[PDB]
Order: sequence, then C-alpha cells, then structure tokens
Amino acid sequence: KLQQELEFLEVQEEYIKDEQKNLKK
Amino acid sequence: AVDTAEQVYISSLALLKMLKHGRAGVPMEVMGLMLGEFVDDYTVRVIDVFAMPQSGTGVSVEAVDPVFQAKMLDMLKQTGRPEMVVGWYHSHPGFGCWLSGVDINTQQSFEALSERAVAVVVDPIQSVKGKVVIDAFRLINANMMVLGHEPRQTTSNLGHLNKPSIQALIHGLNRHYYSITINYRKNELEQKMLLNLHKKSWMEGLTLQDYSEHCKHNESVVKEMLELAKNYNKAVEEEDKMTPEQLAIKNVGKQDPKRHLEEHVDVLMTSNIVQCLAAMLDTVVFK
Amino acid sequence: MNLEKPDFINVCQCLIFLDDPQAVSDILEKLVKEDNLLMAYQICFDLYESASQQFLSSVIQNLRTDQTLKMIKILSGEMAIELHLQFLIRNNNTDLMILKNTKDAVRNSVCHTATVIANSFMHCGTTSDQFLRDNLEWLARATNWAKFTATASLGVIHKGHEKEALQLMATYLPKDTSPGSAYQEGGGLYALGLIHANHGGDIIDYLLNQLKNASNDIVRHGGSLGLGLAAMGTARQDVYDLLKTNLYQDDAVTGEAAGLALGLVMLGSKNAQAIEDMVGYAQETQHEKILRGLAVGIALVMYGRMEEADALIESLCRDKDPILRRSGMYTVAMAYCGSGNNKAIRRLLHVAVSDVNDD
Amino acid sequence: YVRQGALIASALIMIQQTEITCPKVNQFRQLYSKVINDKHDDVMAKFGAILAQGILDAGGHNVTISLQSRTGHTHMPSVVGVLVFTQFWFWFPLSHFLSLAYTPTCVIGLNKDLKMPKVQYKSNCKPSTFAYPAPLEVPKEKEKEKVSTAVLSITAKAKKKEKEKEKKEEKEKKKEPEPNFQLLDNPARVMPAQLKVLTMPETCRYQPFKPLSIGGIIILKDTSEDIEELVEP
Repeated sequence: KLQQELEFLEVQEEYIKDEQKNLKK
Repeated sequence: AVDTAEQVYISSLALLKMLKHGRAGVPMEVMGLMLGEFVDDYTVRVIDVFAMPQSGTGVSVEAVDPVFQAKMLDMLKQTGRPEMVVGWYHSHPGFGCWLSGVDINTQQSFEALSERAVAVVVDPIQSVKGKVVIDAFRLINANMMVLGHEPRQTTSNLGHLNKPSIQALIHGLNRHYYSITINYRKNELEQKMLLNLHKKSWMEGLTLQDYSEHCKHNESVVKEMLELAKNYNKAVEEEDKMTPEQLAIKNVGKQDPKRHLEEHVDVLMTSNIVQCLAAMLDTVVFK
Repeated sequence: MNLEKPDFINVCQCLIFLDDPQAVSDILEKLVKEDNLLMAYQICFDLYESASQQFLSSVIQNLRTDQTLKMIKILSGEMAIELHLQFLIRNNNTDLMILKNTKDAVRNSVCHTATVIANSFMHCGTTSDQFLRDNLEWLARATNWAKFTATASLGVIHKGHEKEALQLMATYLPKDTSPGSAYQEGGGLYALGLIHANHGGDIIDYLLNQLKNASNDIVRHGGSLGLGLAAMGTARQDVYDLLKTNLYQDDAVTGEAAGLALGLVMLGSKNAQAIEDMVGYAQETQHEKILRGLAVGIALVMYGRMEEADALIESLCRDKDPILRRSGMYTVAMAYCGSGNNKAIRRLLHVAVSDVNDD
Repeated sequence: YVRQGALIASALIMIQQTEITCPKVNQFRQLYSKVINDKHDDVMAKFGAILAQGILDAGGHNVTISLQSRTGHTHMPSVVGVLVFTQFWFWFPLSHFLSLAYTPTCVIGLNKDLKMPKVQYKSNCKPSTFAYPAPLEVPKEKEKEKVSTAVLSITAKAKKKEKEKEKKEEKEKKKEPEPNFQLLDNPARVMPAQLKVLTMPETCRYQPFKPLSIGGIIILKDTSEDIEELVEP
C-alpha cells in the first residue's frame, strides 16, 4: 500500500526535481 | 484555385544572394526572380536565386531582360543545375510586407506567365539584427472574393504564427489569398557544414590576455562597484518599515540589488577567473 | 487461477498479466464444455475487455480450433458494438439551440467546419440526418477544402452502421455528381472508412480492392485511412503490400495516408522491419505530407515494449529531422504509457526542455 | 493556438462530468458557450473553442473518450485517436480520426443472448447528477426598446389628480426531492465515480453475480420461473 505508493512517488519526484533543475543552465 | 497552407523551402544561398543584392542596391529597389519549382501544389522549393540590375525605367517587366534571362537559364543548365521560374523577390525599403501598385502589376504579369508566381516581399533595411522579413502571397481574381472568401484552405497550419502587417492588410496582397509559410532547407551535409565551418573559433580559446587592458579595466570595475556600493548603501537606509516593496515600486533606482544585479558582478568575476585560468594553464604548460 | 471456484476476475486478469492466451483459451473451452453460462459468458467478455490485440485474436483462434459460437461472437464484439449503438440511439442527446448558435458562429474561415464537426460530435450515432443535412446544405458553398471535414462529420454521426449508413454515404457517387470538386471522391472513401470503423475482415477486403482499382488523386487519402482503420494492428500481407507500394512510389500527396495506414496496420507490433523502412524513407524523402503521415506511422508502430523502444527512440528522436524527433517521442510516450517509466519520462522531458526546436 | 488547445483540453477533462466534480464545470461550459458565440475571436481560437464544445458535448453526455480501461490499462486505439486529433497543426483535415476513441460506459445485466431484462439500479446520494442536464435550450428573450416617459411637473400634477381618481375609480417539491432516486435500464452510461455513490437495490428480484462496484458487463443469473421483467432499450 503506502510503502510502494511512497516509493513510486519519491522516484517520480526525485526524477522531476533533477529534470527541471537541468534547465537552470 | 487551390492554395493550402503552402510552404516555401528556401535555400540559404538564396538568402545570401538576396542579402548581398539588397546591400548592393539599397536605394535602387533592385529586382529579381526567385528560381523555384512546383514539385507539387503547395510544397514549393527554391534552391537558387539570381540578382538582376533594375533598369533605369524602374520596376518594369522589360527591365528583366528576356534574352538575358534566357541566356542565364541556358548557362545554369550547362553549368550547375536547371531550375524553373515560379517566383520573384524584391528588396523593398519603402514600406513593409505589401506591394506597391507597379509591383502588383508586374506580379499580375508574372501570374499570367507562370501558374502562381508568388509575390515575395523582403525588406533589406528592416532586416538588421534578428528579423529578416520574407513574406509571400498570391494575387487573386475577382471570383475568389465573391465565392467563399479567405482562400486559406481548411487546415490548422497556416493559422500558426500568421501575423500580416497592417500595410499588408490594407493592401490586397497578403489579404487576397493567404500568407505563405516559410521553411529553411537546414539539411545535413549542409547545415552541419555551415555550423562546423563558417562560425569558426577552434584554437582561439587559448588567448591569455592577462592585463592587456585589464589593469585599467579592473580600475573601472572597482569604480563601477563603488557606485554599486553607494547604491546598495542608499538601499539599506531606504529599507523602510512599510513593506519595502511599496517604497521600491515608487522609488525605483536601478541599483545593485534591483537592476545592476549579481549578474554583472558574475560577469566581472568570470572575466577575472577566465584570465586567471588561462594564465595558470599556460604557466603549467610552460615546461 | 488454481483456486477451486473459477471466479471470474482473478482468472481473467492474472492470465493476461502472465500472457497465457493458450491457458485462457483452455479455461474458456472447459467453461463452454461444462456449460456454466454465467462463468463462461462473463469470463469471455472480461477477457475481451481486459485483453488487447494479438491476445484476444490468439485466444479466439485457439478456441475456434456448447457455447463456442456464443463465445466467438462475443469476443468478436459485434454484439457489444450493437449494444453500444442501440444505447447511443436511445440515450442520445441533441441540442437544437446549440446547432443554431453554431450555425450563427459560422463564418468564412475554418470556423464553419468547426461548427459542423461540433454538431456531428453532439449528433454521433443518431441515424437521422435532417438538422445535419440542412446544415451541410447551407454550408455547401465552400468546397474543395471543407469536404474532408464535412465527410468526417458524416462519418462520426453514422459510424458503425454499415447496414444503412453504407448506402447513406454511397448516395454521394463522385464522378457524375461533381468532377470539378475533386474532394467528393476522397470524402466518400473517408466517410466509408469512418462509418465502417470497428469493422474488419470483409470491410478491409472491399476497402483494399477499390483502393487497388481507383485513381491516385484524392480517393487514396480516405481509402488508405479507412483501410488502416479497418485493419488496425492486423498487418495483413495485402494491405501491407499496397501501403508499401504507395509509400515507395513516392506519391507524396498520399504518402501521409500511407504512413498513417502503415502505423495502423502495425499498431503495437514493434515491427523492426517496419520501423527501419519508415526511417529510411524519412531520410529518402523531403515532403511535409510524407513526413507527417510517416510521423503518425512511427507513432503507433509499437506500444508497451519497454525493451526495444528505449534504444529505438534514443536513436530516432535524437535524429536530425524534427518530424523524426516528434514521431520517436510519440512512439516512446505511447510505448511507456500505463506506468511511470522513469527512463521514458526522462528522455521525454529532456527533449521537451533542453532543445529549442519548436517541433 | 495555445488558447484553443487549452480550450480543447479543458473540454476533454470536463467530458461526462457535471458540476458535482467541481463548481468550475458550469463556469467553463458557459465560457465555451460565450466564446463560441463570440465571433470576433481569432480563427484558430474559435476553431479550437468549437471543437472543445463538440468533444465536451460528444453524443449528449452519452459517449466519452477515456484512456483508463476496466482493469486500468491504456486503450491504445483511443490513445492514437487522440494523437491524430492533436495533430491538427500538421493537418487539421487529417485530425479527425478520434471517432475510434469512443469508450462508452454501461452496467449490463443481459442474462440471455436476445432478451433484455429489466435490470434496474437505484441511487440515494444527493450530490450526484448526470444524464443530459440540458444547459441552454430556452432563451427566455424579450426585445422591448421601451423607455419610460419623463413627465415631471404639470403632467405630474395631472398624474396626482389621476392618483386622486385611481384611489377608487413549490417548496415541498424543491426541499427534499432532487431527482436522484431513479431507476435505469441495463444500458446506462454511468461513471465508476457515480457507481461509488450508487446504492445496490437488493429489494428487486434481480441480484448480480459480478459485484456492482466497478463498471462493466454483467450476466444476470437465471431468474425465477415464468420469466418476466423484459425491457427494450
């Protein structure tokens, strides 16, 4: 339940953080 | 009588010929014809264009000499690659994206000759740094307006970035049928060649330039940032206790915190560190 | 699956996770033999609903070779489509005032086409053309451009009703009615395809036969689109050969429909031959219609791969052509749709944000 | 083009859903109505607005385009139909393949192959509406062009004399009963969100084998002898 829910949510959020950060340069 | 969201694959060398010819005859409104071929109805492709001297008469059909045009076409056929005439181009310093009356008349003659003979406006003087204007349209007969007008066909492509100028709107052209979409033949073997070879800085990144103008440049930097010191001072005693944004909107000063931002200090720092690193890299090379 | 009571949901769903079309065909056969009406019938519809192409076809093949005929018909889904049609007829809702204010908003621009399409979206599956017929008659002044969209509207209103809609559209024979307005025939073929959507087999056959025996001017657009619509995912040899001939003849005016039909027939197949042919033709040709149709084809050439699509799109969406970039990302997006595939989202957002290329 | 794409996307999010999902639903529907009635907008913006209105009222709150399936997977035909519709910038006349993306909903109780049973379900949750709200069908219009007379002083003194002569010479049906307690035939477009607030009518002779919690097709059990309860939707 919440375990893998948070796992996937963290995976997607940590990915999008880096992807959107890639635009700072 | 079919004119969809047509697109012109214009060539970079055609662009270069256009700009050279206009730069030469800036005030003469020099004339020329756009050497293109209708491979189909709307995907028109122009690979080459030529420059012709406008006769003393001005904008006239006879100014484009027929025998001279035929000889030029034969020369192109013998050396180079043959190409049809279905268009024309003209440096237009006077006003913008529309055609003068004589331009409309000669384009009507060109339309009678050819099938479309697109009317292309290219302003040589308005193109200065970033915006070169190449607007192509078609003259129409009186029947297109009495039928369902806006000969723009049923598609959602020529409505993309279609902003005709006000003079083009008040004139018939760019309003008779439609405005043609432009495209650049950025093919590889060509575009990669251009980007690799023309804009060439390859061993020019090794410049040292430690202090060629940089001692006095640093003096000037210190003076500018002393002005910034006075500005940031002024800001810190402004710093009012009434939501300082309220003070700032009505007392903009374009100071170091506001407009002379950290970007300029970063430029100074980058210049200094670039000279430092070049000098130090060459110092360690010096062995 | 091995639970003693053959409950519907678990055995319908776990088998398609594990990709056991043979096993689900076997259980369907045992249900048919035991004549458990509820179990067999419900499990067959649930297989139809949860499974997809290349799975339902395999299961029905292994089932065909007490209720076998019923299972075959209901997996074919003609009864489900008929139920959808009769529900659309019964609970269909129309707005005459909206028809009229759209007619008011009709102007010389493409907006009149927009109004016709919106009215037909509201009148989808009505099997009655009076308001729409009058609207088309009123707008029957701007042709040779809006015929395609008007016949799209006529297709969406009468989709899946080949019993009478076939004749209703065949009432527009192009040659005698209008030789000058050349999109008459293309619109006829296009409405034929749209009307006979969700219908295959003989539909595919007579589409491809009249497409072989016809002109290449305007009919081919609608004909190829309808052929792909009828043979979606089938990739059968005859339509594949017709589409390949149309593509490699360099008939650019129809190359768009040819690429779209290639995509439809190789829907989800992940055909390496198809994708390499599409790419090679992309570098060979330089026509915008060809590029957009081929973009559609490469878009729906495959989905749900997660094993080849990543490298294929890293190769194709990176390629020189913006159309190739757009189509390759289409492929990766619909091939990793259904799950948060981190690598696919990575490539997708990176090509969104880094390159300035507008396409 | 971005404005029209946003209009189309908002219509697509707002298909098959009423204001119960969000109060902005009615606001966006009236926005669509006023922008399609506004004929001084750009060609592309108006085109997108009209397509948005069409996809919103596709079939009359009867059919819908959804990527979610019964088990939740992507419906690839609908995906590619939406792709082709989106490719209007490439080719608007080629962007009409969306007709295959139709994904209607229905909770069926077809026990037989031909006989259609009177499989009927009820509801008891007040904040839930669907099935053709009919937003704009009667104008209630009046063209008056009437301005009141400005009689002021002696005309008004005569009006005072005219006053001197002239002196002698739905609540019980709107409080409780919102139409949410209806019964519907087996073919009925209903969302799983509506099924969530739905209530199962165990009182009726028909009971389901497949649970009435997720939308789909259900075979009804073999009913009692002397079969009855036939409907023809």
